[PDB]
Amino acid sequence: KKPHRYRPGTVALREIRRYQKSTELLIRKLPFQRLVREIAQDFKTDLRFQSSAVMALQEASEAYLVALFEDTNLAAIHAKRVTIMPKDIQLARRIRGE
Amino acid sequence: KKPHRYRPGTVALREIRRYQKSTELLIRKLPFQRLVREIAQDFKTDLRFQSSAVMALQEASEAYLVALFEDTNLAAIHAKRVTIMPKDIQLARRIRGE
Amino acid sequence: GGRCLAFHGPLMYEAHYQGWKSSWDEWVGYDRIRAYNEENIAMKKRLANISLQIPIKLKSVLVDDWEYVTKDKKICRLPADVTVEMVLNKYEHEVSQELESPGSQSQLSEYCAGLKLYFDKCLGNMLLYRLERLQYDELLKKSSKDQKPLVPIRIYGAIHLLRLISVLPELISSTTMDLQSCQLLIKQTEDFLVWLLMHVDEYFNDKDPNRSDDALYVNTSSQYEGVALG
Amino acid sequence: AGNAARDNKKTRIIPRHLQLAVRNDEELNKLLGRVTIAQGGVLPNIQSVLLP
Amino acid sequence: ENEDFCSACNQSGSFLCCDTCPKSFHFLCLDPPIDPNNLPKGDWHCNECKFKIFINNSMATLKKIESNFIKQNNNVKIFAKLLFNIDSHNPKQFQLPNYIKETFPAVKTG
Amino acid sequence: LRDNIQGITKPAIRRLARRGGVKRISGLIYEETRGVLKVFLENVIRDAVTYTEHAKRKTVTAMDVVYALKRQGRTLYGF
Amino acid sequence: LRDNIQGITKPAIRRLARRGGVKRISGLIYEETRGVLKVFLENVIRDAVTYTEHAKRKTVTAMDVVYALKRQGRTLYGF
DNA sequence: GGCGGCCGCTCTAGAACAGGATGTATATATCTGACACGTGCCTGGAGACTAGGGAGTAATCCCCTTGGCGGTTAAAACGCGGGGGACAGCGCGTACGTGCGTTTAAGCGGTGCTAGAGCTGTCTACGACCAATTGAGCGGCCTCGGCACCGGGATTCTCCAGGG
DNA sequence: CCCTGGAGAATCCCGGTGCCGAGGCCGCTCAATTGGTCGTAGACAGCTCTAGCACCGCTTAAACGCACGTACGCGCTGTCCCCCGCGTTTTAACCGCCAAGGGGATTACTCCCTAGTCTCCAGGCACGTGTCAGATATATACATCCTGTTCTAGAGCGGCCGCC
Repeated sequence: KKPHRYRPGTVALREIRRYQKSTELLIRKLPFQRLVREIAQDFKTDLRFQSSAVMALQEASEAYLVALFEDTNLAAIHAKRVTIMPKDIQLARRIRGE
Repeated sequence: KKPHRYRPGTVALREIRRYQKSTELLIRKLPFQRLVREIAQDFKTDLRFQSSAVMALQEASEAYLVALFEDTNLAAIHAKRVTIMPKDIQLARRIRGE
Repeated sequence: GGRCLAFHGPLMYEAHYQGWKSSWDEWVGYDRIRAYNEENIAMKKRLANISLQIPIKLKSVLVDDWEYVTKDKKICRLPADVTVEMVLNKYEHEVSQELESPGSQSQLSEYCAGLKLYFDKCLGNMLLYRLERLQYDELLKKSSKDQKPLVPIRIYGAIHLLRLISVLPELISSTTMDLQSCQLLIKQTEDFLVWLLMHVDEYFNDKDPNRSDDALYVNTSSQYEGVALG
Repeated sequence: AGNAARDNKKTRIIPRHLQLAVRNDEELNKLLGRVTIAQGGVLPNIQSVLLP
Repeated sequence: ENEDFCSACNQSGSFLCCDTCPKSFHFLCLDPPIDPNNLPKGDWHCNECKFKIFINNSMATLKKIESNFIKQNNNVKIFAKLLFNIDSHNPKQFQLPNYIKETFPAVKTG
Repeated sequence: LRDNIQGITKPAIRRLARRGGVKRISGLIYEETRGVLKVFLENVIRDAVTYTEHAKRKTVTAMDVVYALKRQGRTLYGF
Repeated sequence: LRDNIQGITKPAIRRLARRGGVKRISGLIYEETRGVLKVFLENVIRDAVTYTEHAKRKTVTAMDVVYALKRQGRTLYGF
């Protein structure tokens, strides 16, 4: 036979429409939870984090990365491109002052 | 007989070095002062501004426009471009949240 | 179990086709062989098997048309003694009786009819400034009250044909056309332009309508201005 | 938010609808521009050059 | 979408607009001249609106209808392409061509 | 007072971009930044108008200009 | 705890880009996004660490995270 | 009798149209899990009272920004010459889109326990407030000196022309 | 086409003025400093109990990795129309100087509701529970995208015909 063989980019907008209308959390909780502990280990060895405390940190980081990805994305069309680059991210942080 | 005929860009770079090391304000006071009264007359009539009040407003306006111009400049070289464009300014405002 | 087991030409079936979607499988029992995976999937599927010129007097005619329409406020006289059908008929008979007859009459009449219906269907779509739109409107309603289909050919002047000739490069460049037909149309256009050149005295007579009844132009009134540019 | 709830056939207010209501309003968007909303997502908008 | 520029004569006045078209027209700058006292009811659509979302582009899409149109209309093919392009074009006022502006430098567009 | 947005002249915008390190400036840039400056001025002055009306004052002081810029994260030093 | 910056996996970064409307995702953006996320987390958590020590508490609560995000202009609703 | 022009025949193919494909939009069945109503309090604000103190208002005053001019040299603007670059276009490519095999940990549910934040007393120094006092910050004046201004001179990095 | 010598003009270091803003001085006065005195927030000691840390089973959707190819990133060419450098003639900018009259800043008389309580009670909060909209699930069903087949211009080619 012959598979359907979706063209490169068609599934990209399909994932764009799905994640822009559903509010599920894309990052898994446990990998983000353990990353918080190793970051906070450099500031305080004997430290604990609540279940809702890690919950509050994750959505703030998720929305910040998505907003950064939004500024990263429209920089490509400004640069006559469709692919995000690390120099586009450094463009976004410098303009935003971060 | 032959004129000097400076190529474009070198005097522009020279004007960059002369004005970045300068202190004085580029925009004249009287054109900027009359623009302030015209804008304020649409909000409240019979309104006066002090000489230091216009002086404080003018310094902040130049620094805000210069900081926008720096972000416009690095957006151009990000897009493999030398000359700034009006779409670059619209890009800078959206990323900055203004 | 296993790696390749199918009754038909196998594609590494495991008791599942690898590289294919899950809901394409079959689980019936038949005679299944390997044959070294149909001899390496049959040798890997058998080893992948436009410029137009106008004379300066005529351009002067268009620009003073523009002056009379927009600045001097003068619109064209509808009951003119000369209509575009008479212009094209005089063109066709004059150039038929001037030269010989080698077969040019066929495409001559073809161009005449094509220009006739083009002027019929292009009077109010490229031409006709906003000032004369209500002129066209009152022509249509005065013909609709008479139960007669109104044609621009019988009543309009050749100045609007000159306008169509002037905007002909824009319409030609905006359409996909053959090269030979375009050059033939250009040659016929230039022939019509030199015909208008030699008959320039008796066709576009410069007259002021402020003191004459017939000047192929009439003047705008106050209510005309108020309903046109209001 | 109640108007946005009727857009997706919902009769209960969900934080997705609250984020949709805030960002849709032009005045509310720049007022809460520095405000993060949890379980709200972003507006489902696609650039013109992205569509094939 | 609606506009307040009326891109048929670049002037102002009484405007009408289409639902799916962002171009505005006056009551006089149209192929059918219509008065506000007897304006048609329902939706109003332009000529290329009738050519884009309506017949010859939705059903019986413009595959080769120009050539069979030429065959039907008794071989006016040196003008039949312009007759076809008449339908796929919005009505507008006459505007002077660009190459007439260059030969007379004394006149400038207002 | 009319047509006061033209007070910000074309080389004045060019001089501002020379301070920003801009190599070349497009001709459509000047019209764009005039609207940007007008939008920025329409927010600080309006905020300073509320500051002036709150103090029962008829003239906008430089103190109110600083507070108008401070609340938007654009604090000015030296008044 | 070591090797935890790789917890933000390749599809996890891709899913974040899909929420932001990104059509094409480069292979070099995963290291860049991890560094930006680590930099952003090193400021919010450290600010929340100072809030935790001042409150005489040895466990970080969600209330201090809101306070840490509020002072940087990134206030979170819903805690 | 040979050759250019004209028209029919045939290969190529641009792109609309129909069918298969896979991930979602709906059509119930049913769980389900917080949602809001009811109840029982119970803790915080409202009627009412005591006293007072900082602004509204009036007056003064002095101050300071606007209007309104000549002047003149800095420069905006118009226009000519021209110059290098944004974008249309084409080609190379590799690297990231898509598809799944395969491993691998996220998460649900469960168990145990201590790390520790509220909670309740308890006792204890601490800062607002009241007499009492007091000492250099600041308005302003005398002095003074660092660099704007004006030129003079100069090295110093840049462009145009000649040679290989 | 690239490397190197000479010179036009913007730029940098330096001698001399002096001048107008900065540094130090005169009081003194209003905010900074000293001592006592309590209501009161806070540190400290013991209880606890509800949520987090650590490990287990599995299972399954999430994730690492390899094969293939076409949308797109990047390298290279032209160009022309868009923008810079400079001559020229206006043009408004600011210091020079002058009134001025609304208006910022300061002082006092007086007035009302907010500082501070007593009491309570009707709205507000914790708890218990029937309940009503959302999610799981699957056949059915949209729904647009990709791909296979096709329908007639477009161009190339060859046969036929008139002319020298």
